[PDB]
This record gives sequence, structure tokens and C-alpha cells, in this order.
Amino acid sequence: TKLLDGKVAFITGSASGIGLEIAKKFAQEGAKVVISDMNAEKCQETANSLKEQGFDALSAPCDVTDEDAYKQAIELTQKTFGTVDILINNAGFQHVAPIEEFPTAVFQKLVQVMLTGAFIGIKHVLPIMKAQKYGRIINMASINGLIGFAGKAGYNSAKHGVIGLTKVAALECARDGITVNALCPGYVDTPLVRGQIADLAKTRNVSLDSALEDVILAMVPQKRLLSVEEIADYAIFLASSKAGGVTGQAVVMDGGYTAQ
Amino acid sequence: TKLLDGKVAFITGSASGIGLEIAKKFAQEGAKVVISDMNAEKCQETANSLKEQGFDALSAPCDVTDEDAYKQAIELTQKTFGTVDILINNAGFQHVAPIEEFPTAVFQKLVQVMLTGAFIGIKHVLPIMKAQKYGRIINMASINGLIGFAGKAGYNSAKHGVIGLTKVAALECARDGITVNALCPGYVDTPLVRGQIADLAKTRNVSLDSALEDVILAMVPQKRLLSVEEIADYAIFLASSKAGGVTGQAVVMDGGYTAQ
Amino acid sequence: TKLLDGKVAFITGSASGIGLEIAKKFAQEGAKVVISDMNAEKCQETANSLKEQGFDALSAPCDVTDEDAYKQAIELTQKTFGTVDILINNAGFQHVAPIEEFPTAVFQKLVQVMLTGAFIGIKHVLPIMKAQKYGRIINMASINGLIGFAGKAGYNSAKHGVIGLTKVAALECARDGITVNALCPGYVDTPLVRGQIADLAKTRNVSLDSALEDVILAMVPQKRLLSVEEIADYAIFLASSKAGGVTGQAVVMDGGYTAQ
Amino acid sequence: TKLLDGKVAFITGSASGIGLEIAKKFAQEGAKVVISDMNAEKCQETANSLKEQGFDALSAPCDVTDEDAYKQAIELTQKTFGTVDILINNAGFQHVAPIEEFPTAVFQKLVQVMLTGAFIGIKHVLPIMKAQKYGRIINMASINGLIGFAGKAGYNSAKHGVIGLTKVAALECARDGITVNALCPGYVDTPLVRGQIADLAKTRNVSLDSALEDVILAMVPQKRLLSVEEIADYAIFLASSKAGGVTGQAVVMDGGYTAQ
Ligand SMILES: NC(=O)c1ccc[n+]([C@@H]2O[C@H](COP(=O)([O-])OP(=O)(O)OC[C@H]3O[C@@H](n4cnc5c(N)ncnc54)[C@H](O)[C@@H]3O)[C@@H](O)[C@H]2O)c1
Ligand SMILES: NC(=O)c1ccc[n+]([C@@H]2O[C@H](COP(=O)([O-])OP(=O)(O)OC[C@H]3O[C@@H](n4cnc5c(N)ncnc54)[C@H](O)[C@@H]3O)[C@@H](O)[C@H]2O)c1
Ligand SMILES: NC(=O)c1ccc[n+]([C@@H]2O[C@H](COP(=O)([O-])OP(=O)(O)OC[C@H]3O[C@@H](n4cnc5c(N)ncnc54)[C@H](O)[C@@H]3O)[C@@H](O)[C@H]2O)c1
Ligand SMILES: NC(=O)c1ccc[n+]([C@@H]2O[C@H](COP(=O)([O-])OP(=O)(O)OC[C@H]3O[C@@H](n4cnc5c(N)ncnc54)[C@H](O)[C@@H]3O)[C@@H](O)[C@H]2O)c1
Repeated sequence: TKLLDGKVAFITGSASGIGLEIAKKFAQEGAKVVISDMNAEKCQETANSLKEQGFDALSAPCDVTDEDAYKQAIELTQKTFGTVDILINNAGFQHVAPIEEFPTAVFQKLVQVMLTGAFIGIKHVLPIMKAQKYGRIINMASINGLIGFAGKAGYNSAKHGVIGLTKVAALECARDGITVNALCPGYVDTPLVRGQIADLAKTRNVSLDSALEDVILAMVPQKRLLSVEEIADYAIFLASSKAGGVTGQAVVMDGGYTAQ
Repeated sequence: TKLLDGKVAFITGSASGIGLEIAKKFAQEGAKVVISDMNAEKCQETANSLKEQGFDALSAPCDVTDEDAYKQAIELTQKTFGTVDILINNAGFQHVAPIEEFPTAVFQKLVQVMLTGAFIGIKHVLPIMKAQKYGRIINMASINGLIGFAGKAGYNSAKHGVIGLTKVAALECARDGITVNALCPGYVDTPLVRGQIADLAKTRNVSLDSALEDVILAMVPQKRLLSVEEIADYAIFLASSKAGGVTGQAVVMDGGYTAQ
Repeated sequence: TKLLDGKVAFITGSASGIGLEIAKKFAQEGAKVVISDMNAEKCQETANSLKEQGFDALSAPCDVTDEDAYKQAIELTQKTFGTVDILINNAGFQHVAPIEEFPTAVFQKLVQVMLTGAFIGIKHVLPIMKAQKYGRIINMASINGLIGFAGKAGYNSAKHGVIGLTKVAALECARDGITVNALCPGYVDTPLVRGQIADLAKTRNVSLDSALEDVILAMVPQKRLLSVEEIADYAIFLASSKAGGVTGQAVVMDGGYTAQ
Repeated sequence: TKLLDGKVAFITGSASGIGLEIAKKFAQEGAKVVISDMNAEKCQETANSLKEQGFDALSAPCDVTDEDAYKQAIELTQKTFGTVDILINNAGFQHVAPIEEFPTAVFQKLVQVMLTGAFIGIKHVLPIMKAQKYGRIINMASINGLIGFAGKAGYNSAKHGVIGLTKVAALECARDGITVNALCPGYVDTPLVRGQIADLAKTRNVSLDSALEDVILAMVPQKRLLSVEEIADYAIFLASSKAGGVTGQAVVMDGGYTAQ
């Protein structure tokens, strides 16, 4: 069966990692998918490969902090596919430092990409969704939106913020056939994380295996990275017509991290 | 596709309402389902109808407060189907009173059915699941496990308690291929609730429609009862092989109740 | 100054540990204190020493699971001091086991002492407090009321439950000048805990110091036991006329345990 | 007794409302208080009146979004009083609009004042506090940091964010004698709120009394505004040497709003 059959899905940061898998898996479920990221070359390359596999894919690159460019990617989507049924605000990045050595500019940029970016997306899709009395907004948050972690002042601040935006947005459209949720993964096996494992391995003079098993997974009860496939599967449920009563939630898939 | 293909699902309180729909929908997803409740007559009638529709159904009635009878229903399941892959602790009931007029016996019985009952189920399935390094335990909790509501001393106490049991159980089996989650519905269109709408309509001398729209749905942003179909659909996801990284969570489907 | 000047404080489990310090410190703040516990000999000894220090102390021993004896301790308080302004539900105990080896009787008893006990206390003081349009109820919960911990099925279930009872009770008396809060300590330097340090030291063949510093404080950011003095100081604030707008809260003092 | 005796308290937004009361009440508890706000004239006027009442008060005006001016107010404090023991990040404002009509600039400014402002304060006091192995940081958040409210996209996003910053900061200094908490008031009787009552009274053609009792207090179980005195009293406890084991918490004083 095709759980997202001829729905139109716009996914920010979809040229790598969780967003790329979400785009791929949404297409397999019958979605028309919009590949959007900074790297406009990976975006065409991505959408072009999905088209060769017989999928409906549009390249609509944009910096989510650039409201003019984000608004025009949304208009190109409307022009191309007729609507936006599903928005995934996934674009993000990381900077780990103690607060004293945390550049204020970088704090502000993490917040601008991962909070203000989601707010821009939502502001511009809410009209399209309210008109059709249907939609699904998923803000890719993190357990770091629900707990503290030393060195992640900007990230945890931005992810905490996007859960607040999620609840406010959910209340504003609860009557309009529209859900607004924050999907909160724990550690996922992504380019992002294998880099951070490499990072920790160099600096602590340990093997990639120890770096992963003794540091990163130290506080994960299941002692494993989640697969992008697992995040994508939860995204499909939340993005589907079957999840219309789920709204204003921080939805957690963290191998038990936050249960302790 | 059949998301629960030849999994064995044991569901407490499955002769009516959410448990009956879960049993029906789990069967459509290829589960072998065990109908278990107080009313042993409805249990045979239920399982007999599922068998006539070409489903694999066992009647294993028991009072979940009766640990001998619960343990024997689990053994009859093992004998019949070879294992238990999925436990749904769904059995429950309600008594609304101000604390001063809340009989202590009734407080204790709500807790015994809806907390101690879940603990008995889990204690007896954990061996079977740990041996096979696979399982799914879903404790049917409520938003009343996450918030207060005047008049529900025993219910809210028991539902809060089963979320605590959920987290403890999740941590004890996180390495064993086993997930333990609490599904937290808001108001569902059930025999239970249509009765409580009738109740409120008599006592306040209003129509069933006002009783529903002005009292019960007063604090539901979506202003609607959830369908048993919606709870069942979330239960299928959480009970499926696709949700192996979801554990120790209060998973909320409440039309936005708890977002405000 | 005397923050509890001629208030009447009834404290369950007040013959040792946190309850004994609360009784002592409440007396220093001008409270009339009721010492209540299982050990009726320690209760007279306690109250007799407070009297010799020029304090107003009553011995009213009772098992909090014995509703007849709890109701009569409350009546003896009314007879002796004229009212109950402050109830501290502190009585408790611990049994750590994996769920499979967790006797159901012991699960039920942890819940009966630490949930049903608090409900009995509240049921019997709510009339006295509602009549006078004043009161303070503090349920001694734990971080284990807010998170999971492996081996604590009964404890975490009971503490989770008493936070639910707290919210329900708070909503029932929010107009009556009455607050209902759950004080949630982390690890406190108590007879209870020094025993559990001794326990862990024997079984793991390590020093008391390693047992404390490497096991118990492993997940405490501040890397220290809290003093009974610290819990008592928060109890005084919450029990004082200054905290009338604090109600229905899990109030956490855990050296940062739950922030991660 | 003087609970803050010769502690040095720097309070942002302290020329009106909660910050002004905190400054006044901290002075009565023996603090040396720094009055800091946009209005540099109210700041001198404030500090000058505290000096005439025999208090230790410094006027150090600054825009908390201006990191150069905030850093220099902190240096003037060090020069004047020798240290900073207590930081209250209180500066804030409100803009209520549906997301579609919510100017992105205004979203960004609410976040810059109430999140980035707190991060600037913390970055610059953490060195002073870590050197002396003592401090207290209180971020004035709101229940709107813990729940959703329609029309408050920027506010709820910023307040949610500052709770995240609170937990991260708490973990970074848990060993250094420093606590970081977010005080979360409900509706307080402030210039801010009496304005919003006037606002609602005009627009809905109702009396100030109905506007307050039927709209604002609709979801407050205690059906009353909190006094600035009540927030100040909790701030004193959290800012005192008695609260050293409280850290990384959203500390709620909301007349029961969030318990339902
Ligand atoms: N990987 C994990 O373990 C993990 C855990 C929790 C949550 N998350 C969150 O999930 C999301 C996906 O992360 P990921 O691990 O797939 O990797 P990633 O962050 O490398 O991928 C995100 C994509 O966002 C793009 N991007 C960055 N800034 C952008 C901007 N301003 N505008 C447009 N695109 C921009 C990047 O180019 C990248 O391709 C992020 O929001 C992340 O914070 C990740
Ligand atoms: N209906 C709602 O709106 C709602 C909302 C939140 C959560 N819930 C929870 O979901 C579950 C299902 O409730 P429901 O609305 O389908 O109706 P229900 O409570 O009428 O059905 C539950 C079943 O449990 C059975 N049962 C009761 N005590 C039992 C015992 N000791 N042993 C065995 N079986 C027993 C009953 O006979 C009944 O058939 C309950 O746990 C309820 O608390 C319901
Ligand atoms: N010590 C800690 O680190 C810690 C941490 C979190 C919360 N708590 C909670 O704080 C409370 C105080 O614990 P504590 O460490 O002071 O020690 P404790 O549990 O040894 O003291 C509690 C007292 O309760 C009494 N008691 C037990 N069962 C009773 C019953 N049925 N009726 C009456 N009295 C009974 C005991 O005799 C004892 O004197 C408990 O509720 C505990 O669960 C303790
Ligand atoms: N009043 C309530 O009911 C309530 C409820 C929850 C939380 N809060 C929070 O408590 C705090 C105090 O609010 P309040 O009601 O006393 O009123 P307020 O917001 O009017 O007072 C805050 C002060 O901050 C100052 N300020 C604003 N922007 C500034 C900037 N960039 N730099 C420096 N100073 C600046 C203002 O001039 C003002 O004097 C705020 O953070 C508010 O969000 C208030």
C-alpha cells in the first residue's frame, strides 16, 4: 500500500542524512517530494535520480534562513504539484563548545536555521493547508529539545524552541485538518554522527568502536544508533492520514535515552 | 501488506471498545490475537467471529488482578501459538468522585486493575520475550497519566503509575529486543464515553450534543472524539518491527489536549 | 523569623531521615509538629525530646495503610492543636529487584504505603483544610516519580502515582486556599541511602567511597548527596504562607539528575 | 534574617514589574542590587530611591541584545561591588498575533531579547562565578516555556528555548557551586498584564473584571493573578545559599495552570 498516495511533501535539508531518507521513503509511499537544501547541485542530482526511478521529484533549493527564497520554493511547489500537504522542517547543523567559548554569532545562527527556519516554513504553508483543510507539519527536533547536554547551548536552545513553536502552531490550526508535531530522534547513524565519532576517536586517542560504544551510546539504553530508515518510518506514520489525532507532540524515538 | 504477520498478540480487556478494535485490526495485519476479558462469553463469541472471518483467534478469559488466571491465559497462549510477541495491557474502568467521597476500596481497585494488572502481565511475558530476544509491550494509559483531572483520584493515580512501570520495564529489557511504551489517548468514541455523555446530559439537563461539545470536548483543541480505529493504527505502528527504537515513552494521541 | 508560626504540621514516617529533619526544622519555624510512624517508641522519644527543647510536639503513631489508625491520629491532632494546616506524606520504603523476581505482594505494598497512604491522609485532612480555607499538602515523591530506574518497578510506579494524585488533589482544592505539591528529591544522605551504599560496597567488593562516587552519584551532575537540611528547607518554603501560588507541581531538588 | 546578605544581584529589565519587585525584595534580604533596563532614567531614579532607603544599589542600564553594553554593565558591577553572585535574566516583552500575520522580524526580536539576551548574560557571568565557585542564575521564563498558547509563536518559542539554555548551562557548572534554574510564573498582576486586560476589555466590549475573570483566568485553577511579591519570594529561595541542590529546573508558580 502507498500511505502518502499523491500527497505533496516539501522537505528542508533533504540533500543528505535523515531528510534524504525521508524524501526517498516518502516517494516509495506515493508522495510527490520536493528536495530542498543549500547545495543546489546535490538537489538537482537527488531529484533527477528519484525521477529515473519513476518517482515525482522537484528540486527547489533554498537557505531556510532566506524567507524570500523559502517563500519562492513553496510557490514553485504549488506551481509544479498544485499544493503542499506535508512540510518537514529538517534543515540543521551542530556546533559543540562550552558556553564561555560559544561565539554569540554561532548561537544566533543555530537558532535562526533550526527555529526561525521552521517558523518561516510554517508561516508560508499554513495558508495553503488551511484553504484545503488538510496538512501535516513535522519539525525535526531531537531529545536535545527535551533534555540538557553540556556544550550544546545553541542546539538545545533551538530544539527546545522548535517544540514550543510546534505546540503554538498546533493550537492555531487544530480545527483546520492540520497537525503540527516535533519528531525527537536520539543518535542516528548519519554522516553528521559518524563525523562526530571520528572527531571523538582522534581527540581521545581511542578506536571509532570505543568512541561510539563508550561515549555516544553511554546513555542509550538500547546501546545502538537508530537507522535513518527508523526515523523515516515514524515520519511516514505522522505524515499519513492515519495520524490526524496526533498534534502538538514531541514524538520521541531515542532507544530509551529520555526514560532515565 | 501485513505489518504484524504471524506475530502473537495477547490483549487484556479485548471484549469491547479500544481492545476489541485493536484485536480486530491486529488480525487484519496478520497477528494471531488472544481475546481476554472478565466476560468469558463475549470472549468465545469474539474469537469465534474472528475465526469465521479466517483469522487466528484464541479465547483466554481472565481477571488481570488474578495472577494465577493471568499466568494460565499466557501459558494457554504459548501452548496454542508457540509464544507471545505482543502484550497490550488495556483492561480498565472508571469511577469519578471528589476525593472526600472516593471510597478507598475503589481507589485501590482502580490501581489493582490498571497498574498491578499491567505489572502481572509484564512479569509473566518478559521471560518468553527475553528468551526470543523480541517483544512489544503497550500499556494503555491516558492523557490522565500525564495531567490532573478533578474527580479522578484513582484513575489518574493508576495511569500515572503505569507510565512509571513502563519506563522501569523499558530500561530492564532495552538490550533484549523488547520495547515497553504507554499509549496515551484523549477522549475516544467508545461505549465507556457515550455512557459518560449520557450521564452528563441527564445530570445537567442538556442534550447529548451539548454534553459532548461544551463539557467533554471543552479542552480538546480538535473538538472531536478520536475513533478506536485511530488508537488501533498507532498501536499497530508501536507493536510493529518498524518501531524497535521507540521505548520507555508515553506516546500521546489526544487531538492536542496536552499541548495547552 | 518563624515562617510556620503556630501552624499545625502532621508528618508521616517522621521517626527517622527526611521526616525527622522536617519535624525538627518545622518546629524551629514555630510549627506544632505531629511525629507519626510505625515505631510508636521512637515517636514518643522524638516528641519528648522536642518538648524538652521547648517545642510543641505530639506523638500520634500510625501505619499509613491503616485508614482507621490514620483517621484517629488526625482526630488526636485536631483535639490536641485545634486543626491540621500542613500534611507531609513522607512514609515510605524500598525493594530493588528485576521485575521477573519482584514479588507481586511487595509491588502492591510499596504502592499501598506510598500512594494509597498519601490518598488516605489527603481524604481525611481535606475537610479540616477546606473548612478553614487554608492548607499545605506535600507528598514526598522522588525523581523516580518523573523518570525510570531498572529494579524499582514498585517504587517508581508508586512515586509516579503520587504525582498523579498530587495534580488531581490540587485541582479539587485550588479555590479553597489549599496547595498540593510533590517534593521530588534526588539521592539524600539518609540512613536509607548509607545502607544502600553499604549494600553495593559488599556485593561489588569496592569501598563505600567508590560505591557512592562511581555507582549512586554516577548520574548526579553535582556529584554529591543532598542533606536532609536541604529537603527540609524546600519543604518549609512550600509549606509556608509565601508559597500559596505553587500547586499541582512535581517540585525537583536533585542536583541536576533530571536535567540530562 | 537576611537570606541574601552581601550577595551581589544583577537583574535585567528591573525598572518595572517583576524585576523591580525582585530588586526591591533582594535589597530587603541584604543583596547589593544592580538596576538594569532600556530606560536609563528610570534606572538612576530606581537605584537612587533604594540608596535613600539605606540599600546598596547601582544603576547599570543596558539593552540585553547589545553584548558590548551588557558586558560593560557586568564589569561596572565587578568594579562597584567586587563580584556577581546572582544574575536574574528578566528582560522581556510580548507580541500576540496569528502565525500568518506574525512579522518574522518581531519573532526574531522576541527570541533575541529573551533567549539570546539570557545566553549573553550567562556567558559573561560564568567566569566570575566559576572563579569564586559560587553563583545563582535565574532565567525568568513562563508556563509558556512548558505549554503552547495560540498567538504566541515568538514568546513561547523564546521561553521554551531559555529552558533548554537553563539545562545546558546547569550541566556545564554543576561542579562549580553554581545553579541555573528557570522560574516559570503564570499570570502575574503587572503593568504588562493590566494593559492586556484593558486590551481584551476594549476589543470584546466587556468590563475589565469579565476580561480578567472569564478570559485570562479561564485556565487558572486558583482563579487569581499572582502578586509580584510571590514571584520575588520564590526568586529569593532559588537565589539563596539554601537552594544549592536545585539546578537545571523549570520551577513553576502558576496557580495550577500546568497541572491540567
Ligand atoms: N543525526 C542525528 O543523530 C540527529 C539526532 C537528533 C536530531 N537530528 C536533527 O535531524 C535533522 C537532520 O540531521 P542529519 O543528521 O540528517 O544531518 P545534517 O544536519 O548533516 O543534514 C541536514 C541538512 O540541512 C542542510 N542545511 C543546513 N543549514 C541549512 C539552511 N540554512 N538551509 C537549508 N538547508 C540547510 C545541510 O546542508 C544538510 O544537508 C537536523 O535538524 C538535526 O538537528 C539529528
Ligand atoms: N475511552 C477513552 O476515551 C479512553 C481514554 C484514555 C484511555 N483509555 C483507556 O483505554 C483502555 C480501554 O478503555 P475502553 O474505553 O475501550 O473501555 P472499557 O474500559 O469499557 O473496556 C475495557 C475492558 O476491560 C475489561 N475489564 C475491566 N476490568 C477488568 C479486569 N479486572 N480484568 C480483565 N478485564 C477487565 C472490561 O470488561 C472491558 O471490556 C482502558 O485502560 C482505559 O482506561 C480510554
Ligand atoms: N533518601 C533518599 O535519597 C530519597 C530520595 C527520594 C525520595 N525519598 C522519599 O522520601 C521519604 C523519606 O525517606 P527517608 O530516606 O527519610 O527514609 P525512610 O524511608 O527510612 O524513612 C521513612 C519512614 O517511614 C516509616 N514507614 C514505613 N512504612 C510506613 C507505614 N506503612 N506507615 C508509617 N510509617 C511508615 C519508616 O519507619 C521510616 O521511619 C520516602 O517517601 C522516600 O521514598 C527518599
Ligand atoms: N507578567 C506576567 O504575567 C508574566 C508571566 C510569565 C512570565 N513573565 C516574564 O517575566 C519577565 C518580567 O515581565 P514583567 O511582567 O515584569 O514586565 P515587562 O516585560 O514590562 O518588564 C520587563 C522589563 O524588560 C525591559 N526590557 C525589554 N526589552 C529589553 C531589552 N532588550 N534589554 C533590557 N531591558 C529590556 C522593559 O523595559 C521592562 O522594564 C519577562 O521575561 C516576562 O516574559 C511575565
